[PDB]
Amino acid sequence: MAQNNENALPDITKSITLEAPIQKVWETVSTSEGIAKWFMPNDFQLKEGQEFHLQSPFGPSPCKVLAVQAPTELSFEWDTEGWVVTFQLEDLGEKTGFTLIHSGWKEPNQVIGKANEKSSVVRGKMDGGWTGIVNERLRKAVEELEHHHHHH
Repeated sequence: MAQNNENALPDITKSITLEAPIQKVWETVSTSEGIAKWFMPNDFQLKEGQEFHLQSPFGPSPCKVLAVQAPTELSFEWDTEGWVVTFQLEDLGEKTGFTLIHSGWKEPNQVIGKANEKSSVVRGKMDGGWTGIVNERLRKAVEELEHHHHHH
């Protein structure tokens, strides 16, 4: 499959300024499924070298955090793909400067591992939709403006 690292998704960085305090991003990135909401259906918990799955019985190896640091650094690898997806946060009692990293090691020109198909396309997913999600929604989850644009 993949013994050596050929490509995977090339180190993907997405940058946005979250006009928020570190604490709301805290709620939004290295945290419970609130971060998962923009990322992908999960109950991420800021854990290190753990295994976590959307159920009490984890079953096999689900997801595992490489390293986690209170809205400063988040690194964890998601489910089936070998992506060491990392979140980089700037603490300002001021607003929060967000640098997002989606990276992973030991995959070919094929993706991280059922991430989509091509390692290139998956980085492309982040290359458009990830500013939508992180640049627009990470600022949204930490702040947004409207949630139900008409009625609820």
